[PDB]
This record gives sequence, structure tokens and C-alpha cells, in this order.
Amino acid sequence: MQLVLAAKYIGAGISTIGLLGAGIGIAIVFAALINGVSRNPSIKDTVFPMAILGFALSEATGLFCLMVSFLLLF
Amino acid sequence: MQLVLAAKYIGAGISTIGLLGAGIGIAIVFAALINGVSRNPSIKDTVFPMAILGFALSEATGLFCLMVSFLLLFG
Amino acid sequence: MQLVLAAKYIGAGISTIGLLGAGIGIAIVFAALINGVSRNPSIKDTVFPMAILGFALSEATGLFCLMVSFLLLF
Amino acid sequence: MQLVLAAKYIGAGISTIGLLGAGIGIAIVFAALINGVSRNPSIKDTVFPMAILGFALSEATGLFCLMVSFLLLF
Amino acid sequence: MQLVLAAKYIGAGISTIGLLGAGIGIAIVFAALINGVSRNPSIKDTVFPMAILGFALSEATGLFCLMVSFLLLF
Amino acid sequence: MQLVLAAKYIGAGISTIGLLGAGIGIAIVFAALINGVSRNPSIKDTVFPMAILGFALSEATGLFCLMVSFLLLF
Amino acid sequence: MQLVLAAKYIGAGISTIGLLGAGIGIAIVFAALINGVSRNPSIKDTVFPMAILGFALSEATGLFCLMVSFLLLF
Amino acid sequence: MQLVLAAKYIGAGISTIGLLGAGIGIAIVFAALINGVSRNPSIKDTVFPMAILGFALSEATGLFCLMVSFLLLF
Amino acid sequence: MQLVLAAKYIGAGISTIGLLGAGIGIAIVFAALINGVSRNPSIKDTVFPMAILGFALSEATGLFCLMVSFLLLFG
Amino acid sequence: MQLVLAAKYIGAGISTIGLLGAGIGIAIVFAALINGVSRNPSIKDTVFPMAILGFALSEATGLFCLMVSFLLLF
Repeated sequence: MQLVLAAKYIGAGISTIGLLGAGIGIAIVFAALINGVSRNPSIKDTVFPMAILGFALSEATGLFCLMVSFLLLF
Repeated sequence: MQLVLAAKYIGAGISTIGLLGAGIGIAIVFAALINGVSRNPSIKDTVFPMAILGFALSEATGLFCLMVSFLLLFG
Repeated sequence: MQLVLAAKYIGAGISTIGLLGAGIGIAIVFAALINGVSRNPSIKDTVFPMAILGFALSEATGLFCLMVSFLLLF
Repeated sequence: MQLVLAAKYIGAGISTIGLLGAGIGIAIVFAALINGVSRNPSIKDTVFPMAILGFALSEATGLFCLMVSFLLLF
Repeated sequence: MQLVLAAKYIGAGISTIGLLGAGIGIAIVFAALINGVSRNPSIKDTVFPMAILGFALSEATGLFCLMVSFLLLF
Repeated sequence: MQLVLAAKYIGAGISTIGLLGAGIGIAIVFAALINGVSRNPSIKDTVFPMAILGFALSEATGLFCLMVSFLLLF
Repeated sequence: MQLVLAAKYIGAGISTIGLLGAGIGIAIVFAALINGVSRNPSIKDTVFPMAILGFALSEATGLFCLMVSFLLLF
Repeated sequence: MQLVLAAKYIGAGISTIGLLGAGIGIAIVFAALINGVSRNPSIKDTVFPMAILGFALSEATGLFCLMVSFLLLF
Repeated sequence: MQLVLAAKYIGAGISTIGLLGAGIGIAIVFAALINGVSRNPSIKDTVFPMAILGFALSEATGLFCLMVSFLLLFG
Repeated sequence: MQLVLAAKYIGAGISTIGLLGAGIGIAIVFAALINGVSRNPSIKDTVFPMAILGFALSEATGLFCLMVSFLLLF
């Protein structure tokens, strides 16, 4: 039991590493948004929803990691 | 069996690392979509389905990682 | 209990790795803000709130990592 | 026998890390497709098959990782 | 007690890895500042406070990592 | 013998990590092909064999990794 | 006591990994300086102090890693 | 002897990780070749041998990794 | 003492990983030098010493890693 | 003795990881060379020696890693 519980807690920590992808990815989306709007302000209403979609889908990958983390913790 | 169970849980955690690739990749596809549309608004309806296809193929690599994770946790 | 405690401490250290994502991502958002404003100063009031949202969402991924770190430590 | 089985499951998990390469690579290919079509719409029919080939070859590297994973798992 | 002490020291070392994110991110912010000012010198007074804010927020992520490191050490 | 067998399986898993390099690299080559052809369609027949060569050489690095993996497995 | 000393030396080694962030970040800052001066030589006196500040702040993150390393070593 | 052999196998797997550098690097060289030729077709005979040298030198680093892998296996 | 010696050698190996940062950083500085000079040849004598300073500061981070490596191997 | 020798061989494998930096760095230098020459062929005699210097210094970091690897192996 002790070794199993120890493994769950180590595993839970490892399972958060993948969240770095969402941290970087969300930023990449918002950087494109800002750069696109600066170059062409008239396009903002068109590209803003694309940025929200892009962020949500990138974020979902990190939430999958967190899902595994919480299964191991709890 | 305690060693094997321990290994399943460590392995499950390690199996999620590869999801960082889809996290970054999905973002890269959507950034190109945004920059392409900002440069040439008329192209939107042509490139939007390319972005959907690209996101889905990138995401699938992460879903393979997650599949292995769930197999280790539950299988 | 000592083995479980050892694992909680190792797990907590591992759980901070993912914060590198927010470190880089917050920077990527601010770089875009700066480059966008330099190229088109008149867009500043439009893109500044986009940068704030972008950084907040990227930071949230790192805060998720830190939450797991603190759950393991406490 | 338990040490060997433990090794197989740890090894299977490690074998999925390389899939991050295909996750990023497939995206890089599709980003180029989108940017190329945006800059020169007439080139679409020419560059689309290149993107399909690029994606397939990048994905193949991740499929090799997953092959090793399943060999270790089963 | 030896096991717990060992884990604190390994955990503390691991807890510093995330600082690479701030190392890179702080640089990305200042690179943007330099490139933006080189392209449009008149914008310097507007973008400089943005760079200070961006640096501070990226640096904070590395400080959270170091916080965990010091908690494990002391 | 259990220890050696265990190490072969963990080593085999570790040996696949390097394949992420080819995953990314193959994509970088094809992205360049797409962007170069979009900018200058007349150059397609000249640069296509360059892309095939570049892909093959990047892929070779991942094949060396997989070679070690199979040696450890079999 | 030997397990604890072993942990300190393993931990000290791990504590240097984060220095890669400063290695890359310092370079990113100097790359921007060089490119900015090349594009607009007259801006040299303005951007050079920015590069010095950027380098110092990026390097500081690596110095924090090295601090933990030496704490663990000695 | 079994513990030493186990370590040689684990070490051999670890020694292939660095090949990811050549996987990416060879691609970066070929991407430049393709983009350079697309922008200036007349430069092809000048930059092609530069690409060959570039790829050879990047590949050498991966071959150094593979050498250590083979010394550990043999 | 065998455990401690073992740890010194593993730690020494791990201490070299950070050198990848200087490997990449030195390259980034020289790439900027090359691209800057290609775009504006007259600037060469101004930016060359900036590249030397930049390379040296990036390299020093790797030399800190190596210092820890040697301390673990020999100290 | 057995555990010490095992540690040397694992350490030797780990010591090659850092060579990925030189694999990528050497390529980055040669990519700049190729792109610079394509944009401005007349500059080739000036920038070629800069590329050789840049490659040598990037390569030196990997040779430092290899140095440690061979000390551990032999």
C-alpha cells in the first residue's frame, strides 16, 4: 500500500509537466491575435473568435493532463 | 503486485508528457490561421477548414498518449 | 509513512516544471504587445486588453501546476 | 517477474514522449500550408499534396514510438 | 528520516528546472523592446513600461519555482 | 536476469525519445518547401528533390534511435 | 547519512539544468541588439543599455539555480 | 556483473536522446537551403555546398551520441 | 561510500545537460551577426564586438554547469 | 565497485544529452549563412568566416559534454 500511494503522488507530479504545452500554446495564439490586429485593425472581429477557439483547444490538452493528475491524487 | 501497481501509476503520469506537443501544435495552427486571415481576409473560408484538419491531426498525437495513460490506469 | 512523505516532496518538486510554460508564454504575449504597438502606435488601447487576457490564460496553466505542488506539500 | 512487468509499464509510458515531435511537426506543416495559401491563393492545389505528404511523414515518427509502447504494453 | 531528507534535497534541485522558463521569457520581452525601439524610436516611452511589466510577470513564474525549492530546503 | 531484462525494456522506451527530433525536423523541411513554392511557384522542380533529401537525412537520425530500441528489445 | 549525501550530489547536478534558460535568453537579447543596430545604426546608444538590462535579468534566473546547486554541494 | 550490464543498457538508451539535435538541425539547414533558393534561384550552386557542410557538421553531433551508445552496448 | 561515489558520477553527467543552452545561444548570437552584416555590410565593425560579448556571456552559463560537473568528478 | 561502475555508465549516457544543443546550434549558424548569402551574394566572403567561428564555438559546448562522457567511460 505504501509504495503504491508513493507512486500515485510521484505520478501526479509528473502528470503536470504536459501543462507547459498549453502555457506556451495559449500565448502563441494570443501573440498572433495581437500581431494580426496591429497589422490590420479592421480584421479584429473576424480573428478574435478564432483566437478564443484556438486557446480553448490548446488549453484542453493541459486539462487532459490535469485530469490524470487529479485521478492519481484523489 | 505492489511494484507492478506502482509502475502502472508512474507510467500513467509519464504518458501525459507527450500532450505538450498537441498543446503547442494546436496553437501553431491557429496562429497561422489568424495571421493568414489578417494578411488576406478574403481567404478565410478557404483556410478555416485547413486549420480544423490541422488541429485534429495534431490533437490525435496527444490522444494516443492519453490512450496509453488510460490503459495503464484502468486496463 | 516516511516513504509516502518522501514521494510527496519529490512530486512537489516535479510539479513546478510545468511553470516554465507560463514563464515563456507570458513573455511571448508581451513581446507581441510591444512589437504590435511599435508598428502601429494607434492600436495600443485595442491590443493592451488582449495582452492582459492572453497573459492571464497562459499564467493559469502554471497556477494549475503550483496548485498540485501545494496539494502535495499540504 | 514483477520487476520485469514493472519495467514494461514504465517503458511503455516513456515510449509515448516522442509523440510530442509529431504533435508539433504536423502543426508546423499545416501552418505553412495556411500561410502559403493566404499569400498566394492560386498555389493551393500545388501545396496541399505537399502538406499531406509532410504530415504523413512527421506522423510516422510518432507511430514508431507508439509501436514500441504497444510492444512493451502487450 | 534519511529517506525524507533525501527527497527534500532531490525535490529542491528538481524545483529549479522551471526557472529556465523565466530565463528565456525575460529575454523574449527585452528582445521585443529592442526590436520595437529600433524600428520606431519615438515609441520608446510607451513600450518601456510594457517591457517592465512583462519581465516582472514572467519572472514571477520562476519565483514560484524558487519558493517551492526554498520550502523543501528549509 | 530480471534486472537486465528490466533495463532492456526501460532502455528501449528511453531510446524512442530522440524520434521527436525527426518528427519536428521532417515538418520543418516540408514547411520550407510549401513556403518557398508559394513565394516562387516556378522553383518547385528545383526545390522538391532538396526537400526529399532533407527529409531523408533528418529521418535517418530517428531511425538510428529506433535501431537502438530494437536492439534492446530483441 | 550516505543516502542524504548521495541525494545532495544528485540534487546539485539537477539544479544546474535551469542554466540552459539563461544560456539561450542571454543570446536572444544579444541577437536583438545586433539586428536592431544593423537595421538602424543611429539607435545603438539607446538599445545597448536595454541589452545590458535584459542580459542581467535573464542571467539572474541562472544564478538562482546555481545558488541552490552550491547550497546542496556544500 | 548483472547490475553493470543493466546500467550499460539503460545508458545506451539515454545516449540516443541527443540525436534529436541532429534531427532538428539537419532540417533547419535544409529549410534555409530551400528558402534561399526560392528567393534567389541563381544562388543554388553557391549555397548547396554550404548546406552539405552544415548538415554534415550537425549530423556529427548525433553520431557522437550514437558512438557512446555503441560503446556501452559493445 | 559506494552510494555517495555513485551519486557523484550520476550528478556529474546530469550537470552537463545545461550546456545545451550555451550550444544553442552561441549559435543564435552568431546567426544574428551574419544576418545583420548581410543586411547592412557597413555595420560589421560595430556589431562584431557585440557578438563576441554576447557569445562570452552565453558561454559562461555553460561553464558554470561544467564547473559543478568537475566539482562532482574531482572535488 | 559494481554500483560505482554502473553509475559511471549511466552518467556517461546522460552526459551526451547536452550534445543536442550543438546539433541545433551548428544548424542555426549555417541557416543564417545560407539565408544571408541568398539575400546578398556579395557578402559571402565576409560572413563565411563568421559562420566557421560560430559553428566552432557552438560545437565546443558539445565537446565539453563528450569530454565528461569519456572520463566516465574510460
